Amino acid sequence: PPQVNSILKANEYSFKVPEFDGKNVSSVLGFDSNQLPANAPIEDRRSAATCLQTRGMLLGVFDGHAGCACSQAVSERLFYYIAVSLLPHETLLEIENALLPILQWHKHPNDYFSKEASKLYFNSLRTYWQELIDIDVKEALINAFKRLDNDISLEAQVGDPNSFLNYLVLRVAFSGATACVAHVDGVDLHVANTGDSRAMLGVQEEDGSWSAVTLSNDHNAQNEREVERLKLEHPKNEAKSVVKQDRLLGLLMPFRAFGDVKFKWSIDLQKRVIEKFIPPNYYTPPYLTAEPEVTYHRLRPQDKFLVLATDGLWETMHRQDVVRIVGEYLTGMQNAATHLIRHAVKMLSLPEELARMYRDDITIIVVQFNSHVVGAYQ
Ligand SMILES: [Mn+2]
Ligand SMILES: [Mn+2]
Repeated sequence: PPQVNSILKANEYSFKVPEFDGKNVSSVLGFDSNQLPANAPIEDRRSAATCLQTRGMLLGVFDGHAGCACSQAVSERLFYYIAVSLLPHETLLEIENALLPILQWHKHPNDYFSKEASKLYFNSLRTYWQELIDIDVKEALINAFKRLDNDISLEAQVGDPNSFLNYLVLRVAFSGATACVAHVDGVDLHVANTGDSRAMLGVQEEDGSWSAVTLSNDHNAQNEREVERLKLEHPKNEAKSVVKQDRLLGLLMPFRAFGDVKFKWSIDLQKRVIEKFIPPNYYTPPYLTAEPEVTYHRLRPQDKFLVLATDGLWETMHRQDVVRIVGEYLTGMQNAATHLIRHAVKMLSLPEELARMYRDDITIIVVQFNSHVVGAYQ
């Protein structure tokens, strides 16, 4: 390069699930992830963690808008809500007393946790697990998303003594974030999706060709069921106004998300909290949820990898090109997501604050499955 590899690869991570007793024993071999920014501070986020008290692995991509406070928040909190929602009763009790390790994060050095907000965050989680004390995975993911998005709403209202923290809850509730998350326990894949990010299964066909299977539907204006669902959630007189110019109330591209309290709160609460300023065409809120659509897939020996990615990838390529490219990469004919980012974008359309003229933030996780272990459950 004149230095192109240095950039593509600046953020590229990749994790191997450790061998036990000399053998690859998991249905997951490992994953690769990378990000390429188009925005100042990048607005996408990526996360990956292993449940320590329950078996599964969590992976996630989050596409922030109107700042990165909310993608940052959910990129670090959501997995704890999901994890704690999977804990059996007896285990919850343990923790309330004590302390037991919950998640092992697989993060690149550029990913980070919020130092200053840690106490507050633990407190809401704790509050949450206390109430759970007083197990369907699908129904866990759902309540976890909802509960996170709701706590985000409460924390914005409650504010904080610390002027900086008080500011943070607000910046978090007023910016928004998509969320597309995989949970894998053995042969059981669940994909919880909220927004226009996307999980895609790469299937190798018996002739060795590559096929793409969708595990999520983009929650936007192309999505019929979604436009139908928005209308049904409001009086008939709104059917014309709910979605316009392909946007939620003429504004938001993604039709589901965290934060974005502007599209959820009553006008009077937006006013009282105003201590941003503008509401939409806005009669019967809330208009927007963080509640995810959840898909289950039982893994097969054909099922070779899962690509989770924000729309910066997807707007660029056909689903089939993504799965083919990764398909060929993994199979001989480095990091799969660096590769996809390279095709997505010899050619130096990169430099400067004119990038988001030509591209979005791109964040990609490629999980690779262990066909022998998966096939061993067949
Ligand atoms: Mn974004
Ligand atoms: Mn995007």
